[PDB]
Amino acid sequence: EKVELTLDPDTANPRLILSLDLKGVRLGERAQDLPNHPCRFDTNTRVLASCGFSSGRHHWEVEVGSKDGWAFGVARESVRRKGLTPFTPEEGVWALQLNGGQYWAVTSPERSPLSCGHLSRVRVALDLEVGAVSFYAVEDMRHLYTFRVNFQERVFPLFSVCSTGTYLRIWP
Ligand SMILES: NC(=O)CC[C@H](NC(=O)[C@H](Cc1ccccc1)N1Cc2ccccc2C1=O)C(=O)O
Repeated sequence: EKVELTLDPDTANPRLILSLDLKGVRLGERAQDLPNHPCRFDTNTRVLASCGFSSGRHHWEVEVGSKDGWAFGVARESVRRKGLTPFTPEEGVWALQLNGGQYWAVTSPERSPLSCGHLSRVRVALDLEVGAVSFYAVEDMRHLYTFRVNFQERVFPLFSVCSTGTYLRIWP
C-alpha cells in the first residue's frame, strides 16, 4: 500500500518550483514561462503527483514546512485546471492546510480547525474501497482527520503552496 510518488511538472502552476528530485514543491517569486499543458493549474498554486489511484488502498508521507501557506491531500482527476477555482471539497480537493499559524481540514463553507500538535511529517492514506482520505501525524501514527468521499474517478495526491517561505516534500 505504500507508494513512491513524484510530482508531475506538467500539472504544476508556473509559479511553483519543483525540486530536481520531483519530491519537493515551493513557491517561486515569479511565474516560469511554461507551456499551456491541459493538466497544468494555470491560476491556483497546485501540483499533483504523476500517479493517481482508481481502486484500493494507498498511502504516502509528506514533510511539511513550519510556515504558513501549504495545503495537501488529494484531488479528483476532474478538478478544474484552468481558471481560478475555490479550494474546496465541492471543487474536488480534500486537504489539510496550514495558515494563520493553525492547521485546518479544508471543509466548506467553514474550514475545520484541528487541535493537533505541530506537524512535521504526515501520512496520507487514500482508501477508495472505504471511500476515505485520512491524515496521520507520523510520529505515533496519530489520526488527524478523515474526509469520507465517494470517489467515482481517479484520485491524485495534491499539493499546494501559496507562500514563499514554506514547502511540502514527498518523504523521504
Ligand atoms: N496552498 C493553500 O493553502 C491552498 C490555497 C491555494 N490558493 C491559491 O492558489 C490562491 C488563489 C487566489 C487567492 C486570492 C486571489 C487570487 C487567487 N493563490 C494564487 C496565487 C498565486 C501566486 C501567489 C499566491 C497565490 C495564492 O494564494 C490553492 O487554491 O491551491
